[PDB]
Amino acid sequence: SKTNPRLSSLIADLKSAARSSGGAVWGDVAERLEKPRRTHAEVNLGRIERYAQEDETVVVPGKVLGSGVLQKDVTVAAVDFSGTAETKIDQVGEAVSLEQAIENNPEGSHVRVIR
Amino acid sequence: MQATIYDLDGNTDGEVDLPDVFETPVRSDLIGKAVRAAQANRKQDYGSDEYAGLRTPAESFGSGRGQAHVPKLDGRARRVPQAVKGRSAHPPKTEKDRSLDLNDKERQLAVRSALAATADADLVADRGHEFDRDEVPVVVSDDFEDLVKTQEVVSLLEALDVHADIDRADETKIKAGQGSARGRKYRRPASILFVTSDEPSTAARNLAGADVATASEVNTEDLAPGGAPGRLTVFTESALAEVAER
Amino acid sequence: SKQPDKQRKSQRRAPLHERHKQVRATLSADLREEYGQRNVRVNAGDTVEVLRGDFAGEEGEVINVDLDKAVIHVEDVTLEKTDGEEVPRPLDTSNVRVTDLDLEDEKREARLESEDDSA
Amino acid sequence: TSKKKRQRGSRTHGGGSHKNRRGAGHRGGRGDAGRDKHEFHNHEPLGKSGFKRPQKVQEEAATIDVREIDENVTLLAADDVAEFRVDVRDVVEEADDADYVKVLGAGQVRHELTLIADDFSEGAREKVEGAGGSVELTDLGEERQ
RNA sequence: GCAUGGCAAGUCUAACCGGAGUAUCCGGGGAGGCACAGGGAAACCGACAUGGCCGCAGGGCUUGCCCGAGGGCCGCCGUC
RNA sequence: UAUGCCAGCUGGUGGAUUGCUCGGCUCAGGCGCUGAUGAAGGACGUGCCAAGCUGCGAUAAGCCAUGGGGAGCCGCACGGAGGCGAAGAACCAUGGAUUUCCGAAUGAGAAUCUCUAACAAUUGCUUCGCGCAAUGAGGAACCCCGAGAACUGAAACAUCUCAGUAUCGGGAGGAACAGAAAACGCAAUGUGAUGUCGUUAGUAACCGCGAGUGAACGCGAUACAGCCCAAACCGAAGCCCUCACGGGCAAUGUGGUGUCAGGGCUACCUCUCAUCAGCCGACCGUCUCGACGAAGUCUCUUGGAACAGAGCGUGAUACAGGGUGACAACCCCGUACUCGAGACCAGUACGACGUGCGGUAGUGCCAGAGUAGCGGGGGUUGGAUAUCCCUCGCGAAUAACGCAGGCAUCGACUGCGAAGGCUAAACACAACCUGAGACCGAUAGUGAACAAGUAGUGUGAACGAACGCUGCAAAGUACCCUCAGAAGGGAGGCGAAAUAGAGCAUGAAAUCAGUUGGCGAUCGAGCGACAGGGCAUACAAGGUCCCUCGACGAAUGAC
Ligand SMILES: [Cl-]
Ligand SMILES: [Cl-]
Ligand SMILES: [Cl-]
Ligand SMILES: [Mg+2]
Ligand SMILES: [Mg+2]
Ligand SMILES: [Mg+2]
Ligand SMILES: [Mg+2]
Ligand SMILES: [Mg+2]
Ligand SMILES: [Mg+2]
Ligand SMILES: [Mg+2]
Ligand SMILES: [Mg+2]
Ligand SMILES: [Mg+2]
Ligand SMILES: [Mg+2]
Ligand SMILES: [Mg+2]
Ligand code: NA
Ligand code: NA
Ligand code: NA
Ligand code: NA
Ligand code: NA
Ligand code: NA
Ligand code: NA
Ligand code: NA
Ligand code: NA
Ligand code: NA
Ligand code: NA
Ligand code: NA
Ligand code: NA
Ligand code: NA
Ligand code: NA
Ligand code: NA
Ligand code: NA
Ligand SMILES: [Sr+2]
Ligand SMILES: [Sr+2]
Ligand SMILES: [Sr+2]
Ligand SMILES: [Sr+2]
Ligand SMILES: [Sr+2]
Ligand SMILES: [Sr+2]
Ligand SMILES: [Sr+2]
Ligand SMILES: [Sr+2]
Ligand SMILES: [Sr+2]
Ligand SMILES: [Sr+2]
Ligand SMILES: [Sr+2]
Ligand SMILES: [Sr+2]
Ligand SMILES: [Sr+2]
Ligand SMILES: [Sr+2]
Ligand SMILES: [Sr+2]
Ligand SMILES: [Sr+2]
Ligand SMILES: [Sr+2]
Ligand SMILES: [Sr+2]
Repeated sequence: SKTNPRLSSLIADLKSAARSSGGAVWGDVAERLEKPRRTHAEVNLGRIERYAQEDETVVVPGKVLGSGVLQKDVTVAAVDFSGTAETKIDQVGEAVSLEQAIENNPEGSHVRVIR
Repeated sequence: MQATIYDLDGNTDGEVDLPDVFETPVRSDLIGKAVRAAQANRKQDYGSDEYAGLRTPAESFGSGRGQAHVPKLDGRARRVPQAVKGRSAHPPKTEKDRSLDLNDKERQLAVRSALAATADADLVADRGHEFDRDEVPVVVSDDFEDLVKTQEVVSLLEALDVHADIDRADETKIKAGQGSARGRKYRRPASILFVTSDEPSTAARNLAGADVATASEVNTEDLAPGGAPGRLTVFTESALAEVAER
Repeated sequence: SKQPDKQRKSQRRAPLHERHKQVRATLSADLREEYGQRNVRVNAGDTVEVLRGDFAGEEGEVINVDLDKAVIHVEDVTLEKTDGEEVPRPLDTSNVRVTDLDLEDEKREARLESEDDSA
Repeated sequence: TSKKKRQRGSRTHGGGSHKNRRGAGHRGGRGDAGRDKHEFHNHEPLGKSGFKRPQKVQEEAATIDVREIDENVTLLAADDVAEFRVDVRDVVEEADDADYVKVLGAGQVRHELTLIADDFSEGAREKVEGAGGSVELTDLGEERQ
């Protein structure tokens, strides 16, 4: 019973890709977004910096926040980013929406889930 | 994108950049919340007299006369809720907070979202508005503000293939129910919203279902009456630009 | 005000000098032109034509104007009682139209002809 | 549909026997009644403890960890860039309604810093110096002896 | 507590002020609250932006082997 | 088949339901004192006919003036008779006249009346005479000063709580009260009268340290405003009444000076725009009231009626709301725009008149006593050693002094001058006015939409209901028959409708009369559910059902 029409479409699209492409993450991420908001990911940059690696798309089944320092050149894909988060990330790498990520990689390969 | 500007004759007269806000993703849930809050906030506190039914020394006779232990006075039952003329058990209360809070950010996002729904012809038509135009919203030269006669605004609207919506709002409904006994006998479709910049259009305001506003304070209800996004709007050159920074 | 109860109330309880406005009727095309008004207060001298009831179409002289009940009696606009007698059927002025004025009073005529004021 | 909206027809509205929901007896007394007898469970124990010094003899220090400072060096461009030199007092919020500014040593210091504050913790120095940095005690900070 | 929604190392304004379409609403107002460090009666002192091993989901590969967020068991740090 | 059971039909009874709203309820804004010049309230009168209500007062539903208003009128209340109005009535606004008796009630007395000139009583002034004046009582609450419970909570109960609440006594106003530091004490090189609002905070503090009780400084706001005496130094230079004459007050001190930016005095500098007093006197804004005010009453059809449907047309700075025989911007009132008046803001702001700010040096001249402070006993408070107050007792200094900064003493430091006084604005309430509503809609909402604090109950304090709806128009039923009959009935007349004919829109159930179907005087009781038969059934809104045979044919399964 989500209220946000966008989050609702993201979830549908996330299932379409998982069911049609060679992806298990998208459907996986879709299941987590269906869960209650309080369980969704709330991650600061300090965590991405510690477990992410270049050329491996970071996937956050939630929202990315601006605390800490990110240096690695990574493409972070999240449901949403705070203003500061999307700023810091774009400096040393790139911030992308799950909607974009799903389009540039329906198979959902070479990707690491972070929360 | 770009928006076509029109002169009082209804002829194209250049064009301008449609500001970025009109690109804000449409959020009907946020808009609904904002409208719900403005509507609640103007409701008046009410409630029954707190001593209603309590002005009586009525007492129960207790056991003995084969009667239910109900407070009585002059052989009449009183005070208690099951008694005719007795107090109301859980009536409307004046102390109740009938207002709804709304974070400024969340509210502002709703305005922007409502503004954006205004630029989507399909939505505007889904909302119900009648018109034979493709581009929306309708942008007009600031000279629109200098207009005075209502009919002169009619001519412009007809020249803009947008007057059909006023024909739609030219039907009042006599509501079912007792609202009538309280001064709410009629209701009518919402038509065109005119957003000017200096003062609301006195010339357009009396149009059936028409609403007038100023870019600096046009609100969610203006853009989405009833919380339904996509109102057929007509901005003013300057209004369009001033609205960009809301 | 906007509340129906107050509106009807202010109308039913209006003092006598404010009831004249409750006996006003629209003027014919000529008269409107002649005095620059759309309507006037029906006097017991005027001639009027019925435009709505069961007597729509008939014209006649106003024989009486009752401010208390805000109604008028027009010659020949009557009902036949059981005994056979003929009595007037009261009319609401908003269903009537003045086609000839009784200006036997300087003040009324003066009032009618003035511009800043209407009769 | 809410739970409330489903109670009509139930008679007891979830209370169990209709003899249950009456006065305060159903709660074992009003408010914190019985906190030492029938309802002693999970209650703070009875008794006095310690004391309080007068509020106007109490000092409220404004603290900050090197971690916060260090992570925002570049962003704090509006603050000295030497061989960075930062006066913590110009960084800490609530540093007005406080008697002094103290730098704490939580986290790392990946830069060489010259910090100015009314006081530092042992670990605050060790780290700041360890990264080729210095620590400068303010005039007010001259209250250590 | 929970479900939903905004914003996020921040978040929210309260009274109240200006505007206006004048109880709605648009703008302003961060006083102050809670969160961002704890421990100790107090004086007072003041912490893991990760060091080890397991391992779910997921990802990778040459299809058992790697990487393994969250989680689990430890270390270690602040203070009494 | 009697008595009778079940269901329905026609007609009652009843007043549910639906629809309607002249009354409520609540919120918001404005406004706000009355009275011996006899109020508020009550009594009794007052009309052509007049019981109730409303009004009024022996000039009695009214008298006079000015302005508005207008051809009608004689209240609620639609009668009969009669009258008034162009000599401009009615009606409305403002002002005036009249205004019985009781009532604070005041010459004395009294259940609204009586007896023989009256501020009764208490005061001030005093011409010592009631000569001039004051007080008294009322008001919805709000406000200030006093008196002050218990039920209750603590699961008992005593401190504590409920609560300084309920209730009582006294008193003011339109608002009260407070208020220009012997303050604060983010301790400072800092703030700077007082309310109030938000917060500080359920923090500090209290407490069978239980239950519970509970601030402040500060900060953000609102609104802002600061002054006057006593004394020193002067010493009649003064005040009050009276037109005047004149009188009274006043050396036990009127008046000048002065008031912590301390003052005074002596000697000087400079200067006043401070303050205080008086004069003048708004803009704007808000509230209310008022004037003006656009455009269809066109065609056809239906209808008793067009405000309906279809067709044609129009205004809009006016498409709020209401009325009008049905859904009305354009028929009527209004509504937008514009304009006018009153009230409040406010005798305020501004302006102007006068006064004269401030500074140096010297001077132990002045600066509020049962006080400050301490002790005994009480209450109260968050006030804990450190709240505020009452009571008994004791009791100081004199600015070179004194008080405060949350235990006491002493020093230091910082703050501040008590024991005299005044003070606008910002805030409380809702009687009164206006506006408003996701409030109620006649067993609701006020107790009260109606005769409502009515009828009625009680010796009294006090208690206290119920009652809304004919119709478009009264056209509110003529004539005739019947009858003891203005009854009722019959026939008849009106209207779209009398199954709209008077508690007269609709008209449920319980239930009653008549009657239809089914059952019924040899038979048994949770009144039915499910099956299956009888009998009964206008249409509409359901259209299926039966028998031969054949096809299919699960579990089961023969003669
Ligand atoms: Cl994190
Ligand atoms: Cl402490
Ligand atoms: Cl301060
Ligand atoms: Mg009631
Ligand atoms: Mg209904
Ligand atoms: Mg004229
Ligand atoms: Mg007497
Ligand atoms: Mg007890
Ligand atoms: Mg007490
Ligand atoms: Mg106990
Ligand atoms: Mg208390
Ligand atoms: Mg304090
Ligand atoms: Mg009632
Ligand atoms: Mg009836
Ligand atoms: Na009562
Ligand atoms: Na409320
Ligand atoms: Na119960
Ligand atoms: Na803040
Ligand atoms: Na008033
Ligand atoms: Na009478
Ligand atoms: Na009088
Ligand atoms: Na007197
Ligand atoms: Na005397
Ligand atoms: Na108890
Ligand atoms: Na007991
Ligand atoms: Na106690
Ligand atoms: Na401060
Ligand atoms: Na009419
Ligand atoms: Na004492
Ligand atoms: Na002090
Ligand atoms: Na009733
Ligand atoms: Sr007994
Ligand atoms: Sr009348
Ligand atoms: Sr009448
Ligand atoms: Sr329960
Ligand atoms: Sr009870
Ligand atoms: Sr309990
Ligand atoms: Sr115990
Ligand atoms: Sr702050
Ligand atoms: Sr905010
Ligand atoms: Sr871990
Ligand atoms: Sr001030
Ligand atoms: Sr003094
Ligand atoms: Sr001390
Ligand atoms: Sr009744
Ligand atoms: Sr009431
Ligand atoms: Sr008795
Ligand atoms: Sr008949
Ligand atoms: Sr077979």
